[PDB]
Amino acid sequence: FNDLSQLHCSYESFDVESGVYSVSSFEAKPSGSVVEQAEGVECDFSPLLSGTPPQVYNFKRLVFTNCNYNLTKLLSLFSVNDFTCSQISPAAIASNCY
Amino acid sequence: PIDVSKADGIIYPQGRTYSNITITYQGLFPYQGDHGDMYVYSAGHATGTTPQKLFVANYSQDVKQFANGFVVRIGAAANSTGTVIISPSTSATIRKIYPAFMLGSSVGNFSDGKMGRFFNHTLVLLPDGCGTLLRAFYCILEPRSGNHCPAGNSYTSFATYHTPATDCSDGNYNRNASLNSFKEYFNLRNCTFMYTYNITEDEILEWFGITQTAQGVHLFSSRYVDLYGGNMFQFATLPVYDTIKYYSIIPHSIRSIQSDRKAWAAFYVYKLQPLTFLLDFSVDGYIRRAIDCG
Amino acid sequence: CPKLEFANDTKIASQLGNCVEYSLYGVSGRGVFQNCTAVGVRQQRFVYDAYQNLVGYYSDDGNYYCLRACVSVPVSVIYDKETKTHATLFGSVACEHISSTMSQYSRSTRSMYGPLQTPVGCVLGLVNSSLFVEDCKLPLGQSLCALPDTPGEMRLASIAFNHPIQVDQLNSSYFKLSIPTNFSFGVTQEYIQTTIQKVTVDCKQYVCNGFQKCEQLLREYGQFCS
Amino acid sequence: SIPTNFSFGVTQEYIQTTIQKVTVDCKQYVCNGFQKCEQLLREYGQFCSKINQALHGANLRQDDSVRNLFASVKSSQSSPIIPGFGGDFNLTLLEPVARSAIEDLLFDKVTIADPGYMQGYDDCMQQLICAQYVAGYKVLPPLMDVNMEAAYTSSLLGSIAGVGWTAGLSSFAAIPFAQSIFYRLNGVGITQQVLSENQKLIANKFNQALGAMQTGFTTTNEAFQKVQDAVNNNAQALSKLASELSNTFGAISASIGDIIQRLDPPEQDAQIDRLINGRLTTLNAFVAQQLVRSESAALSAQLAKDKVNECVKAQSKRSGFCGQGTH
Amino acid sequence: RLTTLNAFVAQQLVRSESAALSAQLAKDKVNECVKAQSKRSGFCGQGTHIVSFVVNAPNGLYFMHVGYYPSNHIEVVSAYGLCDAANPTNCIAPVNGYFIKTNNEWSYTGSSFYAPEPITSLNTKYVAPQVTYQNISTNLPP
Amino acid sequence: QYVAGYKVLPPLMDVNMEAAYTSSLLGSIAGVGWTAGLSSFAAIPFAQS
Amino acid sequence: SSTMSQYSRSTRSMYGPLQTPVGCVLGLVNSSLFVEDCKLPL
Ligand SMILES: *[C@@H]1O[C@H](CO)[C@@H](O)[C@H](O)[C@H]1NC(C)=O
Ligand SMILES: *[C@@H]1O[C@H](CO)[C@@H](O)[C@H](O)[C@H]1NC(C)=O
Ligand SMILES: *[C@@H]1O[C@H](CO)[C@@H](O)[C@H](O)[C@H]1NC(C)=O
Ligand SMILES: *[C@@H]1O[C@H](CO)[C@@H](O)[C@H](O)[C@H]1NC(C)=O
Ligand SMILES: *[C@@H]1O[C@H](CO)[C@@H](O)[C@H](O)[C@H]1NC(C)=O
Ligand SMILES: *[C@@H]1O[C@H](CO)[C@@H](O)[C@H](O)[C@H]1NC(C)=O
Ligand SMILES: *[C@@H]1O[C@H](CO)[C@@H](O)[C@H](O)[C@H]1NC(C)=O
Ligand SMILES: *[C@@H]1O[C@H](CO)[C@@H](O)[C@H](O)[C@H]1NC(C)=O
Ligand SMILES: *[C@@H]1O[C@H](CO)[C@@H](O)[C@H](O)[C@H]1NC(C)=O
Repeated sequence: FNDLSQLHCSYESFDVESGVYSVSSFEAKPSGSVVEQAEGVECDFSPLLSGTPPQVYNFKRLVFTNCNYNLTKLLSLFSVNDFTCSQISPAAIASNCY
Repeated sequence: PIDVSKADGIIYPQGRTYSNITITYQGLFPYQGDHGDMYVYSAGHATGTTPQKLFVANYSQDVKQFANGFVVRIGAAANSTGTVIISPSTSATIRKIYPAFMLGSSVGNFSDGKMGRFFNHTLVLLPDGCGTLLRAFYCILEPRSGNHCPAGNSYTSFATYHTPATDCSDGNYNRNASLNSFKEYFNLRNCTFMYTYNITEDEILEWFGITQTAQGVHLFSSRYVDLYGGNMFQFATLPVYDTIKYYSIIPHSIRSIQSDRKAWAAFYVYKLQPLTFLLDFSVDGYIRRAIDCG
Repeated sequence: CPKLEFANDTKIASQLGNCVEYSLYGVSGRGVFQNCTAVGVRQQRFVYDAYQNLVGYYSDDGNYYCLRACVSVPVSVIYDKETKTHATLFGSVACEHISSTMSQYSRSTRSMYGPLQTPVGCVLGLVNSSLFVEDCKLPLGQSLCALPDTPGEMRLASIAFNHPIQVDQLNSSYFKLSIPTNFSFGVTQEYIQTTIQKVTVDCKQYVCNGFQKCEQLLREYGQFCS
Repeated sequence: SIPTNFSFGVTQEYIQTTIQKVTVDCKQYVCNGFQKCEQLLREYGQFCSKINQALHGANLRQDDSVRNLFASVKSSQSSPIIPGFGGDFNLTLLEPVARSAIEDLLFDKVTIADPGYMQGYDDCMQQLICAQYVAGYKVLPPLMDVNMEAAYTSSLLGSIAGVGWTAGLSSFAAIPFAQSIFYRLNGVGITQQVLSENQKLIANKFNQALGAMQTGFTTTNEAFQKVQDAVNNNAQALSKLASELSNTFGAISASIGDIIQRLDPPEQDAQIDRLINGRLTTLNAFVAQQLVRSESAALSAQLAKDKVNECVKAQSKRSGFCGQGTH
Repeated sequence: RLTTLNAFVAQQLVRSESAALSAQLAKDKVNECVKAQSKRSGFCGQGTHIVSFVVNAPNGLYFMHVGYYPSNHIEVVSAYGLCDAANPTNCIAPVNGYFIKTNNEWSYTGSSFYAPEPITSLNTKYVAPQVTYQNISTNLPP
Repeated sequence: QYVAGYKVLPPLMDVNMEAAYTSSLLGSIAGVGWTAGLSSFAAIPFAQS
Repeated sequence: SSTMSQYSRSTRSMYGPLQTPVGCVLGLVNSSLFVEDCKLPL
């Protein structure tokens, strides 16, 4: 934990000898953040929010790139019974980006 | 032949590039040095100056597999002088021309039984305004019932006309001439969109590519980015709703005069198939040395 | 990506020359920025190396920026083994980072941060001392070392070079000889693992322990143990 | 049948001795300070601690091998490098005067980037090797200074200019290089007086023989290629960390921060498990590969010590020991 | 269980070639400077090795070289070879040793230690001269 | 192996020519094995050799 | 080259009389010469 237990984090030691232990654990921690790529307008997800929801064999898909998405105004107009995600997560609707 | 090691016809990568690195990359690639699907555009018949009957081919009734996209070379034979296609006794200069595209997943027979009829919504692309405009629509074609029409009597084939005295003059461009030339046979129903593009005219040869996938149709042109180099750079994305399995080229004709018949280049079309290349990107980022794996 | 309040401290110039984090709208991680001229294709803005790491970006004003990424301090710490002297070494860097802005869990300064700029970089926990020890077994990189010596702090030292007895080359027919006048008997001892312990085990006790359901199920793989 | 013309051909042999002593971290490389990773790495624990202790021990084995080969090459007595060494021999490229010219052009010719030993972070600031944190590992600066190596090379060079006359590894009676190589040519079985009526001719052919290789240092000389192949193998070793973060091995994405920022605990448990097993197996294979190269380097450095002990500081006895035919 | 036995056998195999090469080298060691006294530099013992000793051990062999190590190096004046000016072909080359001038004048010393003793034919050879040798006519060996 | 889907590589040099090397070595070891040196050839009759 | 498989391979201008001890050769010509410094062993 401190600096010396960090050395003795695998076994137990004693008093007075010579020996090199160049193993280490620290890092120069970040102190800054940038959140741009250029600019962005909002993609309209109202076409999903409006219109007739078509059948399962005729599912209607929309693609979004080079824009902005705001999930705060979208799930507020939803009533989700269940939300599962295979090898992705429901919690990543508006945090990570692709 | 098309030489990849001579940097002929390599699609630019989608969202990432390199600098002075040699590395392999998968993708959709054509075959090296093919015969292609070479077609030439010849002007219609003329007796002096007056508008007369066409002069076109049976390429209006020949089909090739879309596979995974296709690429078109423009003006490769241009800036030269060869025999006029309609007039073998005439030898004139060679000028670049641009092709019209029709796409769909169904091939059927025409009214006279000749194959080539396309069912449901069809993707139609057309250069216009002496090649300035790039009009397109994934809409429903409707042939008419008149003489020499695909749903009418005396039907033989189809093409598009051009009167450059009324179109390729100073300004004008004759109320999108080539679009109405294609609409002289056809009407549009159940339509979706109408996209135009703004491209200058010159006499420097160029590449073009067109493909489709789950995220729509994508069109790549080198006119927007690289002139002194030249690679298929992504410029257009079209909102298609299905997967296209067949492609074909609309033949184009010109209302020329008889005396000064100026021919056009024989453009080449190459199909795209899943493959891997090796790319040697220099410091500039332009595709100048690549090679196949197969 | 979703929107955010920007203010001033979100520009490349707002964090130039700093080890910061980056989120290029999906390309995220920790990066550094340096002002550079137009390298590569301008239209892409997303240029990667041979090992899939962003190396630059074309800004909106037209200034290019090399992305050499937020390389940390090159991390090392040394402890003289079980003599209570441990101190940290920073590879080939100035002492521009100090004992304030860390994280991890914690760091123990013990007694009483403090630059120990050295050829290996920036050391904390030492004190400068021009000491020359040839037979030291606690190297600190390049030619840096420490003295074993005999509730304080730890001192600096150098990996000394044993200079040979220098003899001047003579173009004349006479020459000077260097001769040892005292002799000893050094003992060089070595060990060679000529024979390993010849240990064997079978598949019915180590792998099966003689259980009958185990015994019948083991024959499905069967000749594997054989 | 004995030939009436003789030349001195040059054989170029490289043997790799010292892998760069790369070290990798349980904490920073594997985990990168992510709290679920922080609370999940410990119950794995002994695995990565065992392999990093193993690489520590292998690195120390390399270090003691380096110390032993320095003790072997440390001549007890030596001569300073003199101006105009060799007399008529224009051996300007070989002389050391900080750094020697021949190894300097070898450094330039071999595709080497600077391993940032003095302003490496500043080099990363202003403008591969800098990816040492980006992939995540740490190679130490070498055991010796470049001047420490220069002193060793100058010491052995001065020694072999004198110990090519008489056996006995204790006393030093440095011959001028001319008379030394005359006695060497007497040792290989050529009489003195033919050399003694042709000082200038043998000197000129000797100088063109010693000027042959730096003109011939190109793709044809296989030794330069095997130097570059050793360098490329070190590059592949570091690439085996660099690319393998991207190699998901059934995972989703390379960025562990994006892994944890996306995935929920009841599924990121299995995903971080997939991550940790993929990375631990890759590091196991990695440390296996360089431990194999470690005893390979041990035997190679022992053989190189024998080679500098036999046909460098003495006259050899094995037929074609270090040269093509009569070295 | 069985794949960590696969692993076990695999690393047993690795230690098997390691011990095979080790046994080859070790029997080479017990041949060279243990039975006879070879002339290799540091190949079996660090420093100028003299005598070696061999003991078994329940997992290998332990080797004990005892060898002369020098100390107290001092400067004296030696020579390379003495040939007569009138008779250049007569030269004395010291067998495994060097020259000295003390005049208790040229005498012999070994290659290891400051042990001067007068010029004897018993530890020298005759070799043809060179252009860079030494001549004298006032005091010559028999 | 082609049925198994691989190809062992053949000897890139012929059997009679390694036979020629071995014959040359049998001749050579008489020549070199009398006095140190690798230049010339010193073929003693093998009885005397 | 009649009964082949896989995808593609081509040949430049002229199946010559190339029956060698290794087998049969395509793309060479019959010439028995001496190479004492061969670097690319066929
Ligand atoms: C690009 O790579 C070549 C090949 O090594 C090299 O010679 C050239 O210097 C590189 N370009 C730059 C700008 O360094
Ligand atoms: C251009 O074509 C469109 C068909 O999409 C047509 O409606 C329009 O009238 C044409 N332009 C002119 C100037 O007529
Ligand atoms: C367009 O075509 C679709 C496909 O059958 C059809 O459902 C739709 O009614 C059509 N739209 C019209 C005729 O306006
Ligand atoms: C299209 O090009 C013409 C060329 O004169 C230009 O006048 C016009 O502004 C352009 N339009 C667009 C939208 O770029
Ligand atoms: C350490 O002290 C010595 C002697 O005073 C001095 O020469 C040297 O510059 C000091 N080291 C540094 C980094 O200043
Ligand atoms: C040689 O050195 C050792 C080292 O301690 C010393 O004990 C011994 O007396 C020395 N012998 C002579 C003759 O100086
Ligand atoms: C040996 O051959 C070389 C190369 O042709 C030539 O320059 C030299 O003069 C020759 N020497 C003798 C002694 O024939
Ligand atoms: C010695 O060699 C160097 C490098 O080839 C050359 O520059 C120099 O002029 C040479 N000197 C003599 C005296 O030949
Ligand atoms: C080349 O021609 C000679 C003479 O006819 C013949 O002996 C030899 O077998 C030929 N080689 C090949 C490969 O056919």
